Amino acid sequence: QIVLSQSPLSLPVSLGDQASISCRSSQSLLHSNGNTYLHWYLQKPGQSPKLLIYKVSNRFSGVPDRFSGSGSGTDFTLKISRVEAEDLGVYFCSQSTHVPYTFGGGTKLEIKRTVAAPSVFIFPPSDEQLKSGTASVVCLLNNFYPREAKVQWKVDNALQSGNSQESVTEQDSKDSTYSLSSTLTLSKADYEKHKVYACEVTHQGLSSPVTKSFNRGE
Amino acid sequence: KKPIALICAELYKPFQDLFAALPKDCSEECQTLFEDIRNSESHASAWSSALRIKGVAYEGFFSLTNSWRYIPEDLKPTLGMAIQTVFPDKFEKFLERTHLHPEYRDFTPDYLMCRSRAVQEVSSVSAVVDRFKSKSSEKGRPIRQEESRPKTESMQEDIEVDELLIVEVGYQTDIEGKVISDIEKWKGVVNLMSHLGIKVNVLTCADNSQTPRTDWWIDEKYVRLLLNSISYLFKELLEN
Amino acid sequence: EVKLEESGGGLVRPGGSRKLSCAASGFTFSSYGMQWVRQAPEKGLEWVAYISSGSRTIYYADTVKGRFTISRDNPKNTLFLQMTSLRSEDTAMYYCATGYGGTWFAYWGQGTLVTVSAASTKGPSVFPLAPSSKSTSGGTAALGCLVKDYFPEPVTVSWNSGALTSGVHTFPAVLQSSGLYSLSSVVTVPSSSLGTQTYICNVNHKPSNTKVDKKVEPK
Ligand SMILES: O=C1c2c(O)c(=O)ccn2N([C@@H]2c3ccccc3SCc3c2ccc(F)c3F)[C@@H]2COCCN12
Ligand SMILES: [Mn+2]
Ligand SMILES: [Mn+2]
Repeated sequence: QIVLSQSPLSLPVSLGDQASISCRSSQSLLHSNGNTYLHWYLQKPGQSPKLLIYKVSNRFSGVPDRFSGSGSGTDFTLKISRVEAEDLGVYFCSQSTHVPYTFGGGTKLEIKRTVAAPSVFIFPPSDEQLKSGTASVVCLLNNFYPREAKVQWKVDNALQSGNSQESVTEQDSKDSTYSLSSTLTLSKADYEKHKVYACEVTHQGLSSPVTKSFNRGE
Repeated sequence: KKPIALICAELYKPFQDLFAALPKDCSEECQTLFEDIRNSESHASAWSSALRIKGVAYEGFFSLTNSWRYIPEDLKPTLGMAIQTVFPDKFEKFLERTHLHPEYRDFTPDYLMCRSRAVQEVSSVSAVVDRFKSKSSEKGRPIRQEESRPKTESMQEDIEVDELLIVEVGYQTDIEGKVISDIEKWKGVVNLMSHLGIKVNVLTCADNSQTPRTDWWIDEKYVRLLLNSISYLFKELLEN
Repeated sequence: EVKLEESGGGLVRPGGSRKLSCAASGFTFSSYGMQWVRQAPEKGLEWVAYISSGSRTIYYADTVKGRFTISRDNPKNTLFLQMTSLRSEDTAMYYCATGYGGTWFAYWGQGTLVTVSAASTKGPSVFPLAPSSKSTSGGTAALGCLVKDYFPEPVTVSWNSGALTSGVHTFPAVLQSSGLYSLSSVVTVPSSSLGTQTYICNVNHKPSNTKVDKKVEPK
């Protein structure tokens, strides 16, 4: 298979700034007919992909002229001359010179904004869920930037492993922040054996790691 | 018992029918060959001469069946001539890679065509390959088929390329044997073609007299003409 | 305008079979090659198969060879993908696409979701994430709904029938080790509105024909 290698994996860029994305091919994409079938796509969150550039440097009809492509052989570049908010999403290169047709792994274009520390909120399980024999504790990191964050659970100061899951939203289109939920799931019996339930958040917008906690009884 | 000249006289009508349906140049060649058989001192001369009629006539009907131009062997283009005229920008490289296998340049298939653009022209090469592949699939007729392919390249829809079709046909008993040795012979040049970025297809097929008259690579009306002429000549040649 | 419109998605047991269709309009379909591409959730794009204009040339990704068949019906402007011997790794959004002049993907459908799993269709349990002082900051409180253990994937969440949109975050679902999915949805509202504004999360899970409306109140 032709292997296509994109770099960087993610690209934070300020509105109005240029962006450059690289796609390298494990073999030459020059076809024997003289053409070079390397193409660029953008997938906005929740949408199907859209073509930007076909055969290295042809802008697809209707695509804004801030998008251009260049290169030859095994080395190709997509450039956004002046990034806009709507350019948030995943950029893919793909080749159709050889079978199988293959894609690069994607570059996530992220919009830069000023640091925003998360607001950390915790939700004890609902009585309705407890009635059923399970207890989910939800920890919410709201409206933070940049994405890097660490969330751990402690129950009476004992670190928890194997019983929590985490989900992150895509970057928000209005304010460019992220939000994250972490859900700790215990049996009802295990839940009612302990007092302190704690979510510990680390983020560079915080002066030190924040522990958000409640006491089961209260 | 029968002298050979006498054998030719008896089959005067079937052979007359034969010469009348063949293409012009094929007809005259078969007519010279027929007189060589009539005027044959030895039964080995007559046999060898009749072998040539069997192949030459069959090719004439293959041409007619497929609406291709019958080409006398003397006027048939080799591979080298095909590369030179159809792909002039690659002939020098076509000469370099054949340094160790120079016989490639002199390979002369029965038909050396190219897609419309002494290489004969055809409107679609892929359609010829399909019609061959279809009958092979439908009547169990043995073919061999090969397509050059640079690396693992895909076909494309935004540009047209030149391409060749190389076809070998035959009328002989070992049908299986003919298509295997034909495709083995051309396999080398197919690989060469992949390395020059030239698109070629190679097809080979054969019929014999045991092939059901509805299943040949030629129209049944031509099958009847061969069976009534060249095949009775062979049977009368052996006996007497 | 060129449009491609896939259908035929849904839920298939492993080993099962399923046929997808793509209806094409706004261009002379029969003159162009057509393609299928797929995308496993939270992953990149993966080419599936190509079929030439006159169906003479067909290519397959190695991971579908011998299981998937691509075909077309030119008089009916329709492209087909027959899937057999399906595996959970075939779970993906499937897109048909065409270059309309080349082998690149110039035009794409909206996609159809194929889930390969033996889990049973199941509506979600919906639990409130109630506002409290542990979820208040300044003049703002957060609240939400936990949408637990539904299958297959497609679930929509709105708040107050879609009237509340500001500050809503609905998180991507997580495939649990049980084979079911779970997500939460949250919203931040003015703390002054707690006690005077009612907050209902509207949870719609069409695959199971279940709708839950859960009011979220301070406890
Ligand atoms: O092109 C062919 C050829 C055919 O294509 C064929 O199918 C059978 C056989 N052929 N051969 C023909 C030939 C053609 C038609 C009928 C019988 C014969 S029998 C051998 C012979 C041929 C030509 C001159 C000669 F002196 C021969 F002894 C030679 C094989 O070397 C390339 C030229 N050629
Ligand atoms: Mn020959
Ligand atoms: Mn021959």
